[PDB]
Amino acid sequence: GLNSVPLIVIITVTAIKDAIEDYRRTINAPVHRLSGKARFHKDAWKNLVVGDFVRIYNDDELPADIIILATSDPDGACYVETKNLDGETNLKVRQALRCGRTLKHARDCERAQFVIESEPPQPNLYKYNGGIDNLLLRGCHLRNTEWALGVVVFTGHDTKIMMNAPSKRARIARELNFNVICNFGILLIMCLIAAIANGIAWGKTDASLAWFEYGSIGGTPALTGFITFWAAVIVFQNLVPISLYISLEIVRTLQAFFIYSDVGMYYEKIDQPCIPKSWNISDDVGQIEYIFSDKTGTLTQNVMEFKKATINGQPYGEAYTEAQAGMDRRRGINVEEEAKVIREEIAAAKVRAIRGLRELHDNPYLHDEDMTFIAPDFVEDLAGKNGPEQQQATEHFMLALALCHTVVAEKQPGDPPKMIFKAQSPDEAALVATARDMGFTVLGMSDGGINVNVMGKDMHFPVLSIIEFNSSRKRMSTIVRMPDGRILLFCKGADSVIYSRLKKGEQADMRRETAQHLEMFAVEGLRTLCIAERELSEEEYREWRREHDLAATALENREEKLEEVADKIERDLTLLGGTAIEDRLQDGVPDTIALLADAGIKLWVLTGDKVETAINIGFSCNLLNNDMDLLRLQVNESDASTEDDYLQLAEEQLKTNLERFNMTGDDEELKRARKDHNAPSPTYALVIDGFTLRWVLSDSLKQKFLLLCKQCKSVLCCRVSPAQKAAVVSMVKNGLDVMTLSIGDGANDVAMIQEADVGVGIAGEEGRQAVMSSDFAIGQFRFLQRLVLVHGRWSYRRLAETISNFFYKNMIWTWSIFWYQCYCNFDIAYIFEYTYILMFNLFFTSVPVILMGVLDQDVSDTVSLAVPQLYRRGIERKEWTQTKFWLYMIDGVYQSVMSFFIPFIFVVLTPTAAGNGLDVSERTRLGAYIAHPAVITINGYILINTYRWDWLMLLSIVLSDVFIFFWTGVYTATTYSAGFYQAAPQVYQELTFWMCLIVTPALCLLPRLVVKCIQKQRFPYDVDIIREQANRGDFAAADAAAVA
Amino acid sequence: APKNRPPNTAFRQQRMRAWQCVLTPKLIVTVFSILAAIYLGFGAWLTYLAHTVRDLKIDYTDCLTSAPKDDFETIPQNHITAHFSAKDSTFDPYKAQWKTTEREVQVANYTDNRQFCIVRFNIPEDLQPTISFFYYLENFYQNHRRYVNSFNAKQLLGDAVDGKTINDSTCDPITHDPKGTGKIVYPCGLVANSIFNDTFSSPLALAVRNSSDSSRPYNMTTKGIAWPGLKDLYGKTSYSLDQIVPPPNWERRYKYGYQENNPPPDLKTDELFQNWMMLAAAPNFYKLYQKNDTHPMLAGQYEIEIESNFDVTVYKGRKAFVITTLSTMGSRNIWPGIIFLIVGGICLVLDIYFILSFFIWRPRKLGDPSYLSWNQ
Ligand SMILES: *[C@@H]1O[C@H](CO)[C@@H](O[C@@H]2O[C@H](CO)[C@@H](O[C@@H]3O[C@H](CO)[C@@H](O)[C@H](O)[C@@H]3O)[C@H](O)[C@H]2NC(C)=O)[C@H](O)[C@H]1NC(C)=O
Ligand SMILES: Nc1ncnc2c1ncn2[C@@H]1O[C@H](COP(=O)(O)OP(=O)(O)CP(=O)(O)O)[C@@H](O)[C@H]1O
Ligand SMILES: *[C@@H]1O[C@H](CO)[C@@H](O[C@@H]2O[C@H](CO)[C@@H](O)[C@H](O)[C@H]2NC(C)=O)[C@H](O)[C@H]1NC(C)=O
Ligand SMILES: *[C@@H]1O[C@H](CO)[C@@H](O)[C@H](O)[C@H]1NC(C)=O
Ligand SMILES: [Mg+2]
Repeated sequence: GLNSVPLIVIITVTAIKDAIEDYRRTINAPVHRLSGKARFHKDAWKNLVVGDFVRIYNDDELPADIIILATSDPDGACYVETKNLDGETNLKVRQALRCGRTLKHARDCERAQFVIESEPPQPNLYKYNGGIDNLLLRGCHLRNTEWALGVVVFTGHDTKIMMNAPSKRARIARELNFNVICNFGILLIMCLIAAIANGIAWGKTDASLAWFEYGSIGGTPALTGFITFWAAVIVFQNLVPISLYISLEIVRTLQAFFIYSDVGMYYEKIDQPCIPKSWNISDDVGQIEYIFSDKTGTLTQNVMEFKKATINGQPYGEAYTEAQAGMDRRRGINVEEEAKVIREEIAAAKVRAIRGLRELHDNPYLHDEDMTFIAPDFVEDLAGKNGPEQQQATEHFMLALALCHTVVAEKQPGDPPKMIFKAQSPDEAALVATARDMGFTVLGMSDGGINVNVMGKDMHFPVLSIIEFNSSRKRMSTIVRMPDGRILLFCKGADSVIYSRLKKGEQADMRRETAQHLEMFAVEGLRTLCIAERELSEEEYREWRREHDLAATALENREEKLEEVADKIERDLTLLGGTAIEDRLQDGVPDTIALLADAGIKLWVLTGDKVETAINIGFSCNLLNNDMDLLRLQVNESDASTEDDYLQLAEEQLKTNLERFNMTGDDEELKRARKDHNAPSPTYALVIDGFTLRWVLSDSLKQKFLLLCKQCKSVLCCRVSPAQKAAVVSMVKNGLDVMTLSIGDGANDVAMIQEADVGVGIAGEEGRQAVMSSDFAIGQFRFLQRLVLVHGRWSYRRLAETISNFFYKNMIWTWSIFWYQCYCNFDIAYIFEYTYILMFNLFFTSVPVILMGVLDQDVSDTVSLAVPQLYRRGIERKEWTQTKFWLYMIDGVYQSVMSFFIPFIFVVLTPTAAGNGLDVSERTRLGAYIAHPAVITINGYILINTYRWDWLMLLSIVLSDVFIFFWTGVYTATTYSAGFYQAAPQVYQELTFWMCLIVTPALCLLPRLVVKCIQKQRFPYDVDIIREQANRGDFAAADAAAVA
Repeated sequence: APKNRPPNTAFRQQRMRAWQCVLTPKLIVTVFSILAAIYLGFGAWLTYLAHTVRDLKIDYTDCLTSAPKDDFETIPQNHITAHFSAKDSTFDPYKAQWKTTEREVQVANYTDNRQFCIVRFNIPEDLQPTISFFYYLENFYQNHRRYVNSFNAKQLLGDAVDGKTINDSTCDPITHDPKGTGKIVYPCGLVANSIFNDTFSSPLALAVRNSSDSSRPYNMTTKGIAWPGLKDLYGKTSYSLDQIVPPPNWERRYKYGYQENNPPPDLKTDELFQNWMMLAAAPNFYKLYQKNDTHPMLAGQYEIEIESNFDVTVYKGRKAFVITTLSTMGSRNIWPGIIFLIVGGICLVLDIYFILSFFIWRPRKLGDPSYLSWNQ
């Protein structure tokens, strides 16, 4: 039982931990089933086996991957909704298998046995055999079916619906093999010493062994040795780390629960705390060096306001952004006083435009502090002033902003009714959101088209058709009947797309100024749009629509037929004006980035936007400075199609940037750079385009590139595609041996999330595609400073200390068994009353270690954010080293020497040692004598190491140290022990027992307490200095601000 | 309220009441000033105790060879060891006359002849009313994987467990009569087989002609030398005396088997067997033989008859007998005191070093921002 009972409680506690983790993560769906229940009784998901009968009613959720054989409706058909699983909406139809379409009853399911030779996990979403005619999904809903004779084929995790969700493992959970293998090495060295020494000491044939002990286990010296070897492998069992992995699993799942339940990372709007979908990676967060971010949904709010617009060459800008704020104020002009009076004048113009808007007819959907196209020039022109036809231009423009869309309307009663305008994109939604901001409020698609209350007085617009935007379009068009009876086409989009589809050579007086207005917009830090209109006729729109439909009715190659036949009306357009869209920088990013870059880690912004907006909004988000002499990598065009131009240009650029210091492409300066992590110099930065990236990521330059991208403090990647985003992560994570974090939202960045070590998904405005593929589903960007800088460095330091102590304690126990073996001729005899040997690694010494690993913290919640630089110690990977492992094992060996030879010198060197005459120093009384001080010194030594002695830890130390006394008092007093029968009263009453109990722990702890104190006084770390500072009360003002 | 926030408590947010254990050269010194105090104190107490008791151990492993058969002579002091403080009285517990002899013995109606050793030692101080008498066995391993599990405690308890259930028990070698007759062994095992069986007499105060009483025997009883909780494990047998036999090397005590007039031992009252059956932990060990509780051992020369049955010199071992008086710590162990004093002394040296340095040599201003590795 000595090994079988541990090896079953291990799987029991592993199952229980999985269960309680599922509990504290999800915080029993119904399926009708029967192979012997004689009835399709209802059962729950925890009753699932393989190949068991099932019944499934209308719209049921399905339990797992199922096969069916029949149902009520003919053809065996079944419908499924799959919007939760597959992005396509259609009700997908399966057929119940053909042979077996007659089973229809409550007990008639049993006799017709059918063999199911199915195939292993076929993750590929459209593959299964043993096609998809039998594949019933799990999250899908089974419909239009009276019942379903469910005979599935799989269950549990063997369904893709759970399988398609890349198990990663921490960096030290992969470098632990060296430590475990060295443990087995020392175990086999001890066992070989035992074998080769017992075989000798057994071949003496004169000593007291020959006369009184009748032979051996197997008569031979060199076979006695072999049996001793294997029995020693059994007896030094405690040096099997079987209990290391079930301890680390517990400490990791409990740290992950501690970050799931954090309220400082609860974003109140989306209503979602930081749900860690990868609990076994919580310490990886403490070693990050590179962060690969995004530039929409991640760094910015992704809620876009309509900032500027220019129509008929008249611009209504009257607004300011933070990019230009930094740009101008960072020099001597417009620095501070103008930095405030500019927004003062802006607010004055806001009030004046509020006045001008309220001079108009009643539009109740207009609310103060919800208008972002502030322009008293706009409203003064639309009211009637300063233009007869420019007023008409503004009216037509403002109506077009209320027609060109497909946005759907949602009204809020109660307070003055403000309408939200929802559509697929936060880009175009701002256009109609500002359309309703100056009147012209829009209602639903009113059965002929949308309803616009022009200057508050209502009117209808018959929308004929819509050609919707796609990433392959960059524009979207709406053909609508103008209220005066005529029809009118609108097409809104970017600059390079509309400008070709213009009537060549008209309104150049207006076009050559709206284009330069667009230049000023885009350089000012926005993403502008433009609108075109065209007067259509009925017959012209008809001769377009006929071909649009005849190519649309075509089922095959439809994607390239409508681009042809829809282009037959889009060649002719004329501009109505140009616009501008801003997206506010998120609230708390300019501090999170300064904090991260202060911790020492490097920040990469794989932005999909333009380059100059990227540089300016990288200055504005504290990512760049004035001392950061940014160096740029750019290969230009006109290089025909020949790579030698491109490759040579990129090469000379990289070579010059690498001659700006030591040398280029040196695989002796790479073989060296692959082994250092020293806090990048704060003076350099890179700005690389999305074109130069493609050529510098060529296989002959990557090395060179890598070296450059290790020297700089920041790297911008302007206008990258979904490909280079993950390609650069892979290049810098596999080129260097480095850790890596990737933040993002939207399906655009799934590859960035997945190809990195840690993948964090902002629950962004775009979608839940970067949440379901992430590790931590962060509310918004500024929670990174909490996660990475608090839970990251904690969870790393904690596991470092836990595994150090878990090796130390196994050593101190098994080596004190070994030391005894020297006195029993290495013939393996238990000194410890075997039940101690089976309870040690379970009760006496497990809980204190798990607790010092799960609830110990070096500085604080807030002193760790006030001083981020502490994180550097986890970047250099300096908490779990190889010197620490060997120092702790030498500590275990020394404490084993003392903790066996003191309670031996006490009792086995006197006649009686019991003070009332009778005999202790039986073989098991000495076992108790050396097992109580050992369980005291192990726990008292993992207090020396813990930093914050909190309530649970001291309580568990006391419980663990009194449990051995309790269970010896309770186990002895029963004849079932029979040699350890009354050792409780016979050992506790002694005086030598208590003298050894008080002098063994001290003699085994002093050589560590002295080192600890002298070091924390003469060779201090940074953590101990920050601790001695948070003891005065320095960062107590930080905690004070935090509690206030 | 369909909220989803995690409950703000003192546990989930990691705020539990704590004590930040930050070392300071006013927490270091007030620890190496408490440990040094407690350990020097306890060490002084324990060394005073260990210097209290007084005892004498005489080695006689070679009495059957180096002792003349006729009369007495001196034991070479490489055998005697003595810890008294009479400081050269007229007894000098290093002059122990000793002799050997061979004498017949009436064991049970068959009168086997044994070989005796007479020892005449001196005890110069009046030892105190609790005086134990241990025997000491060097180089005798009772701790072997096969030797410690080899008994049937369900039989020592007193049972008629017969034949196969004992044949295949952990007592594999010694479980039947090493002869024809199919017989159980009653104390069967390998540890009950090897029981040390020299017999000592009660010391006999020899006549110096000054005290009128020639030889008053100092009756030491072998009753109450085991724990009174061990008698909960043993008991009078239950075999019918026709299906048991003494173990192999018990025969010289029971040469005609277990008869009605040489019956098996009653293990419950046998307290020299319950001292053997609780195994030692080292090769060199002591076990209790005789105890005295109600009288002091007056000074003078005593004499002991030790029948030497356990031949120990055949495996290069040694054996001896020791007369100890007790303290509350145990018997004389000079080592607990010195260990406590060494730990206390090094705590005192480290306390001096810390108070001195961290107060007189470079206090290293607390929490100062010059060792922070980023201010350099
Ligand atoms: C510890 O040792 C002392 C040794 O003195 C034991 O006391 C001695 O015990 C005997 C028991 O027989 C005493 O009794 C004697 O009895 C005979 C007749 O039976 C009688 O003639 C004697 O005069 C005497 O009464 C003897 O008194 C006693 N010694 C003295 C001087 O009184 C003591 O018993 C030992 N401890 C234990 C547990 O026995
Ligand atoms: N309805 C619409 N009309 C006109 N143009 C549109 C449009 N919807 C999208 N676009 C344009 O198409 C592009 C779509 O790419 P998108 O802007 O989503 O990339 P992105 O900026 O989110 C990458 P990153 O996350 O790194 O910032 C936008 O730049 C936008 O200008
Ligand atoms: C316990 O084992 C012994 C050893 O064989 C048993 O057998 C006796 O063996 C001797 C030879 O050494 C024979 O002469 C005896 O005749 C054997 N016993 C009998 C039945 O006569 C002994 O029998 C064993 N116990 C049992 C259950 O048989
Ligand atoms: C006391 O000892 C003497 C010899 O030393 C012995 O004859 C006598 O029987 C002993 N008394 C008891 C009660 O055992
Ligand atoms: Mg994005």
